[PDB]
Amino acid sequence: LVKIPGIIIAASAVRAKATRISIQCRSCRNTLTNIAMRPGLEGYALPRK
Amino acid sequence: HSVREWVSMAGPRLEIHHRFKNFLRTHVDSHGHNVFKERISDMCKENRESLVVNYEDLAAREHVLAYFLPEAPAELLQIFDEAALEVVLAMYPKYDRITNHIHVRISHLPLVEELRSLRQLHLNQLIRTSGVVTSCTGVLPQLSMVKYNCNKCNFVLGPFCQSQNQEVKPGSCPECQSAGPFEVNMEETIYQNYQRIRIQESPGKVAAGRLPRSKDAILLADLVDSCKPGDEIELTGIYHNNYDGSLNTANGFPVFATVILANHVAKDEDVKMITSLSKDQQIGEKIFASIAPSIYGHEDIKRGLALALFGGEPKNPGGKHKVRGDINVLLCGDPGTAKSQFLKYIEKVSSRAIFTTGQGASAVGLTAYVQRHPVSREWTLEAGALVLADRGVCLIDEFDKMNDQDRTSIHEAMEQQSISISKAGIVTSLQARCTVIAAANPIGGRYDPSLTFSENVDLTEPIISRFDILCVVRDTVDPVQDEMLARFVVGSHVRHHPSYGVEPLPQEVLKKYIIYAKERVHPKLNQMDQDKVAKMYSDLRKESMATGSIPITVRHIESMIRMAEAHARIHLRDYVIEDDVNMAIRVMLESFIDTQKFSVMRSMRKTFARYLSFRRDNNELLLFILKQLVAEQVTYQRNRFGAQQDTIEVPEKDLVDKARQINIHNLSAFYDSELFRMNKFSHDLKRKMILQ
DNA sequence: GCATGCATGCGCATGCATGCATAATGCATGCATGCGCATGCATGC
Ligand SMILES: Nc1ncnc2c1ncn2[C@@H]1O[C@H](COP(=O)(O)OP(=O)(O)OP(=O)(O)O)[C@@H](O)[C@H]1O
Ligand SMILES: [Mg+2]
Ligand SMILES: [Zn+2]
Ligand SMILES: [Zn+2]
Repeated sequence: LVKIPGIIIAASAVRAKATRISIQCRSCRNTLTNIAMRPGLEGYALPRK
Repeated sequence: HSVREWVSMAGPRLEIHHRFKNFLRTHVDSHGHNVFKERISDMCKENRESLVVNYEDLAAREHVLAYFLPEAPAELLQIFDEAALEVVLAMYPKYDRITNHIHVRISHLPLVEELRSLRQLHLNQLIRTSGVVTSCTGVLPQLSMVKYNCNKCNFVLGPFCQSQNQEVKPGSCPECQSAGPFEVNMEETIYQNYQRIRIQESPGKVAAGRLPRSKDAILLADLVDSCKPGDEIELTGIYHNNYDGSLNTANGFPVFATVILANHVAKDEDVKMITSLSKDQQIGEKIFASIAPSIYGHEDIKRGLALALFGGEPKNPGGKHKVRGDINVLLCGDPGTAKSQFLKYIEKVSSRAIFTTGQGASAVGLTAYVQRHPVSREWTLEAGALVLADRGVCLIDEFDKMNDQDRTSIHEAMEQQSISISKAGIVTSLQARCTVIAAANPIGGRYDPSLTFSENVDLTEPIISRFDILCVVRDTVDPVQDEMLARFVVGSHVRHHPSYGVEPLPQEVLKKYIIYAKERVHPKLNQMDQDKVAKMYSDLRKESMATGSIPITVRHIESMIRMAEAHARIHLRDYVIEDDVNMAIRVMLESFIDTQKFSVMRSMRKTFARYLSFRRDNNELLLFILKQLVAEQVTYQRNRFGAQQDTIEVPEKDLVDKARQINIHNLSAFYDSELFRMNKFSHDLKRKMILQ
């Protein structure tokens, strides 16, 4: 944890980021629900089976 | 076999490790002291991580390691690091808690060729180069001892050492046997300092007809931020190819790109001395004569620049009435008077000074703007030279050539002492507490004594009103002064081929005195004399109105006070006395009178001779009278005869009469003065005459 | 009626056709923007 002063020169637009996702299967239409995403700039890899 | 092949095997590795440990333990200086003892002790006193080794001593003690060093740098450096770590941990046991590794760096070497000669023969070798830094990437966290999290289970894979050549790709998760994917455990990973530098040949060493060439280098761990862009450095490094992506494959010939990996870079009593110098009664004249050693004459300009450098003290009762303490300086001169040399000297001396020119293509602009930097390719807010010089000096050359935007920004920064920006969605106000020194030329190319200062200069009255001190440098043909100036110029040219003040202070001593006076001297006005100031102000305004042009105003008095403070800062006085007030009065009166035209200037100079004669020299005034008479006689001779005569003579009676008019009755000391001999004057009693 | 023959019957091994289980990485494309150039419009004097 750090504390730092500065001056702001650029600010991007407000966008949307997901924290809980749900995915569906092609054939049997089963679902995996309430998968928790990680905070910050981190992605997620879908399962294959 | 190759050197690195023999290095790789374990036997000679352990033998060399033992040899290096013994070299570390047993190495002593020429005087018998243990060098590594004191070195590691002073390293321990500051918890450092790096150790420096000389190639000369290494070759003297153990020759085989020195011989193998150039052609196998990485493994040998690793072995030496292990040996040094073992020895240090033997000396002290706490570093296992503080630092788990210690780097070894080579300091001296037989100098290696420049950037031009590096070719295929130098690959994977140890080299030493010299160059000029042009850019830096900053500080970056590189990986080391990486821990990975499996994405099917949540197992944490063990630490993996990150080599500089290839990325680390874990094979499979030891528990669930999955082939991937994996991500980096941010919390348990260890990180290292990384920086990248571009180096260009020094422009002075490049032969005519070819261009300088550049190369890239990488600094790690303690080497980061050890160089500033624009500096000249020397590196010891490894000329490398074996990094992924060096081979050109997509199109074109099979060309490799080379990179250098560096491991070394080669570029109390003073307070008592300051107090002792302050104890000297003539420190002020020493400081005045200490400015601009290389410029002849213009003593008044140097005296003014002294106050400008030392400065004053801002005052703001509450948050209502702000009064600055920065003394601005303006110079107006005919060509060839060396106005720019003063600015160059001031930039050299000043701790924080910015230089810019109004003609165009300046290295530093005079207006703030937001832009993508051409080099770093980043979106930056570049403020003008005025903002960058906080509590510093800003120098502007070619003051008249400035366009509209520069004039507007300068006016705003001088009158409000802040710069406002509204650009690209950014609205800011920035502080511009800086002292402004400027130089300029007259409108017609030559100063006209029959016109006021404002009529002679392209600038406007509001801009001129801001400056506390105005100096006018007019070129006039004086044979003795021209002879002396030519002598100095020719002497400077001859010296630099490749094959009143008792003593000026040293430049470093002057810098230290300036810093100490600015930090710890705050003169107080608790002993001012308001009666004399009020009477003099009233009389000045009265006679200004009597002449009928350019009346004085209250602002000048403020400048005087500031100058007084500056003088009190010179002697380290904590209180203001009458001497500083009188000197500031003289300076302000000279500046005010010099801006008037001929008749008004003459009348004011004659009437105010009382105040302007404070701490003056009578001999200088007599020399001025003699010069005026000589000039009159020479002008008459040239106009009537059409040519000059071989000798110049003047009766003593006229000089005596004029001295009596200035209330001076004795001139023998003037005859015996050094000023009389310096101008090659002689006095003959056989004819009561003065000859030149 | 007692001695003998024997067609029926049951449980565990191997052989062979079908059937079942597994399972991330590298390369390509369009959007944003710098840098050099020539035309052209508008503004002074
Ligand atoms: N008093 C002096 N002492 C030493 N050198 C001098 C002196 N007066 C003039 N010079 C020399 O005269 C030359 C004129 O160049 P310089 O840049 O100093 O001129 P400048 O006054 O700034 O002129 P400009 O008005 O054209 O900007 C310089 O090389 C400078 O060294
Ligand atoms: Mg100049
Ligand atoms: Zn399914
Ligand atoms: Zn796993």
